[PDB]
Amino acid sequence: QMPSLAPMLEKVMPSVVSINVEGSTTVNTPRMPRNFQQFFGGQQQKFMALGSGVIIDADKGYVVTNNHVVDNATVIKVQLSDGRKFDAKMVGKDPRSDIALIQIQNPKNLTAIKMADSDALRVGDYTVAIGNPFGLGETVTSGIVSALGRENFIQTDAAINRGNSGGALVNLNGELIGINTAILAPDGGNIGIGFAIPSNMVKNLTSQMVEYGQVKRGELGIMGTELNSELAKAMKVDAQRGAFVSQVLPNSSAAKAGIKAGDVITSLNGKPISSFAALRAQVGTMPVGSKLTLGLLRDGKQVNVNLELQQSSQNQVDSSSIFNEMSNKGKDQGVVVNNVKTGTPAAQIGLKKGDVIIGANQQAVKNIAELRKVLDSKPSVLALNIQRGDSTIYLL
Amino acid sequence: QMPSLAPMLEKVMPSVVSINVEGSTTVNTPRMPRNFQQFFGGQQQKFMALGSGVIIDADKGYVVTNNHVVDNATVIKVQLSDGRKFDAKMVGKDPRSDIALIQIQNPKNLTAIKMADSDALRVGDYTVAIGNPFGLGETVTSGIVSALGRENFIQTDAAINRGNSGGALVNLNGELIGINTAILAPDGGNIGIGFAIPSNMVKNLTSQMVEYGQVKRGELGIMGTELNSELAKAMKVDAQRGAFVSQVLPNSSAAKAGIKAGDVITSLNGKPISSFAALRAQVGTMPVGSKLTLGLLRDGKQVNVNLELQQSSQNQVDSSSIFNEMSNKGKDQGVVVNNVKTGTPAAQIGLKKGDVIIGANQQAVKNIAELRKVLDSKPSVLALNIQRGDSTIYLL
Amino acid sequence: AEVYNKDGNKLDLYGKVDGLHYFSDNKDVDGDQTYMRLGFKGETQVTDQLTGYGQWEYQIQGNSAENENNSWTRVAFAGLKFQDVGSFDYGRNYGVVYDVTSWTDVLPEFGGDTYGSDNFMQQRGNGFATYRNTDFFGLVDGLNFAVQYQGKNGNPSGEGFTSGVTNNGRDALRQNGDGVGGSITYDYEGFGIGGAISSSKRTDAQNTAAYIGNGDRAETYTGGLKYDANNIYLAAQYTQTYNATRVGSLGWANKAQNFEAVAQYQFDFGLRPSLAYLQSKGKNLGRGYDDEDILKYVDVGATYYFNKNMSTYVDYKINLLDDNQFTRDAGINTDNIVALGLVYQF
Repeated sequence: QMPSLAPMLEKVMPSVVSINVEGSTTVNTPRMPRNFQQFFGGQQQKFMALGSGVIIDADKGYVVTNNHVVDNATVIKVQLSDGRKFDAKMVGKDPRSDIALIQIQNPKNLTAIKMADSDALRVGDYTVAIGNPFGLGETVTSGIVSALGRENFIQTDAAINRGNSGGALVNLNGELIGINTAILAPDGGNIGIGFAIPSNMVKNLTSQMVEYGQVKRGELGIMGTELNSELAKAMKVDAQRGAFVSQVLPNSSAAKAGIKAGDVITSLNGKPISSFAALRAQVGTMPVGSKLTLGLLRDGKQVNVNLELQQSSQNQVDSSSIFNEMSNKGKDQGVVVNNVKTGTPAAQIGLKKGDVIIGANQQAVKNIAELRKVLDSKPSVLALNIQRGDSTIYLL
Repeated sequence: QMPSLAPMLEKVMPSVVSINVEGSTTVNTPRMPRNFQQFFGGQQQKFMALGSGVIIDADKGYVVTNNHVVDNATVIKVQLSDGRKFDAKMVGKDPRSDIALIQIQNPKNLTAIKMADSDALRVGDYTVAIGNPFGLGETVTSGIVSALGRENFIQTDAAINRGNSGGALVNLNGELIGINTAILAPDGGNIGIGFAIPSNMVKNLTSQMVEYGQVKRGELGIMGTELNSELAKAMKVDAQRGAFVSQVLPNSSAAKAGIKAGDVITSLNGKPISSFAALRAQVGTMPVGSKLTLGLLRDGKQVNVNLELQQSSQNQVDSSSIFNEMSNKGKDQGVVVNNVKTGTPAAQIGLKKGDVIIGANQQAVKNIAELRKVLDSKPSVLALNIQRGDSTIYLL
Repeated sequence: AEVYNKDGNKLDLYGKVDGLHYFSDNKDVDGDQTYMRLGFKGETQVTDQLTGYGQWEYQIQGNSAENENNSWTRVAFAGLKFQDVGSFDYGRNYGVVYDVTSWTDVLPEFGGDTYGSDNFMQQRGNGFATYRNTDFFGLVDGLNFAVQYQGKNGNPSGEGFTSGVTNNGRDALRQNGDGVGGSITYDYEGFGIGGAISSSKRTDAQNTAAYIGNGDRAETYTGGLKYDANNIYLAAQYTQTYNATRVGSLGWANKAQNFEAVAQYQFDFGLRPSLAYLQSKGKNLGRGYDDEDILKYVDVGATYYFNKNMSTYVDYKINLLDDNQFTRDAGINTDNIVALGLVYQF
């Protein structure tokens, strides 16, 4: 009869799930009355998000999805394409790539998609996207590979006018080639065409979340922008062709090793750095503990140093199956906890600002994958062998 | 050589027509001067509309189209794809589905599309839309079946960025699978993807207009909305999870049988009613004279009753081939006329607010299809055997 | 219409032409009343917090022959606004009492005439220095207050006056000594509540035997209420005045009690009918006048909006004042008036 994508879609759909997130966040307190002819310029607020995800491990119930959907989640629900409902928990997330991993709680008879090799993609190749555009459900749209970046973001015309960046990008064989994302951050929604992380990168970032707790991406800990910013002018910067250092992050390697706002990096390991962009991307091709010597500019300053795990990708209330923001520290040198909060449920448990945890409630916790591997097997007695540098206490 | 949709499009185009509507409406009288820095807050006004339609009966010259195009028409013109021009008259319309039927006056050598079976549609299936996007003519665009609702609105990516909801949705065999619509009422234009009524529903709604004068859809005659509305708050509604009754329609079954604004329906024939939506859709799966008992909420009130034909789908100046708003009454119990107007051309003929017409100017008029079947055969002498309940007069 | 918006400066050029006709037994108001208004509002961004502005509005009568020109400046002021602190402006502007009384000045043609222009701090006038605080440093949404000073506007110069002169002097019915006033309004959702007070020194030219209502100072006290939601507009204001309300050409009222109320509805199809009642009751007037109605009428009208730039209206002033000695002496209109207007605006 007539050609159709329905035959492979039937072998694919069981792997695509819907995701309903419920969570809260801090919003500013509304000042009243409200005057709409007056252009001006803390409380938790619940919000609801919804997106798609792809079953990537049928046994473990591992579902890949966008970080812009599950971010700040308190409750994450998943509904299979056959209608069965499950609960899910955060296992990992990485805001850079806008990719996150979750785990269906109590999976039973699941189907996982097969991942194809991103590296074999070519522009005229056919593409099919599957997502939940406006909430009304699971929509599939078709097209082709528009641009192969060459980070290799995949570009495709199988998008959706005014809709939210769905999820799965699949080839004509039903294999996963990329997860569609949203490059319009803290928004969701597209620029006109579609951007996907390639399947090979998805596989890679995803395994890290599993086997470590987070992705090994080191940060230079500087924060800044281009040489056009109001501050590059309001501070008049000499020789403009590089990355403007607006501030050096606290307790960072840039901070520790030496550097101060103003200097404009001009190179990284000999190579020219013409824009924060160039730099932000280059430092992203280097895993923790790496050493990268870069040239700065004040009069003619330059240094060499080693970076540590970034702070963007971190964990929260999913390490201890219970409930309560740690992350990994250097190589397999335990799990270092970061900025504690105000509610202080975890600080209340004797955990400060820089407390490592090499003791797996008794054993070795070189990382959050392991640590969490124990706070899931023996939920009975828990004594966190934490040692924030000196103090080696054992709280419950 | 190379594949192409041109070969089937050539067998399809003769069935697609263009439609030019001319008509008027009531607009408010402009207050002058005009101050664009002052956000404020009867006369007929001519307007022009244009859309596409599909020839569905070559002999009778029956063309299906959107109700948002022909609504309020005074003059409706049709131009075939070969360029022949004709006049058309309203035969039916149904605002819910946004579907309307018209008849080419004096057809000669027409081609009708074959309708395929909507029920056999599947998501990866290929789709082709044909319409008049910006007026500039007849545009065809292609794609696939995105979502099969499952009312079964069909969702497809063969739409158009910023254009008006065209008309025909056809499969790769040139058969009609759906008529594209506009879910952005009293606007036309899409949300980002395309919504079509399925061909099987089109066939069904369309035959009703032919063989009855209108579609048999009973209304519960309540009007209201959700439990979020300003009135659900400004009136503080207890137990919020249902349909808010803002008002009970006059001379209605809800009115007649018993009900008053405020009560929030909680169920319909035992089943839960969590939103006006749910309810508006459920009452739409029930033809006139049906009986549906529903539970209300005031303190704990509930009733049972039978509904009558809705008022949205009605007729006007097309029943009497002449010129001048009736509709059907219950089963084949004549044709009941509704709200007369101000110009009073038909009221001037001895027709009040509730005047039935069982007399076909001599015969049986159980319905508008029949009635109109007579005011078209014998346009000589006309005596309307109308009886508005008691008075059984015979006007000309 | 915004005709300029570039590099942080905006200019809005606006106006209207009101083709207008009065029908009345009173031939002094009867006939062609056509007029136009023109204006500009400009704003310039100084910093992210500080904005400068200016506004000017002018009325030119369109009902005279070409050998004369009847035109005037309604407002003309410059100001500064600071985000979440307040604004200040100086020039010809509205008195702060109008912050409250403006709420009932919404009728198609008539209304807003328990007071007038150049009438102490009650409506438009010269030399207003006005300070305003919106939303209380942005910490109480909807709460606004204002404090205002008016400098003396005295006798004309170059006319042989030996006291009380100012450069921009005028007739005594339009003079004022130094004045101070204040207003507070609060608007929550659709509702509004407000109050205002003004106190102006009266000049020697005003306190002569040629005028009734002699007094050291002119004072006004105003309360107002408003509802504006769901296509319904309701408002009322009550004002008590002392040596402040004009009694036609006679001078001023020793005490007056003014009341205005309006009800309006906006239909979806563009029609906006309006019903209003206004009265001004004067007391202890002098010269044997004793207690008299200065103003009393019911106003019924409607506006039809074709869009935001074109409208037409009819307003019917049913005048409840009776023709008596007092109204004759003061020159107060006691006849009904029907107005018909057609308005283009930009």
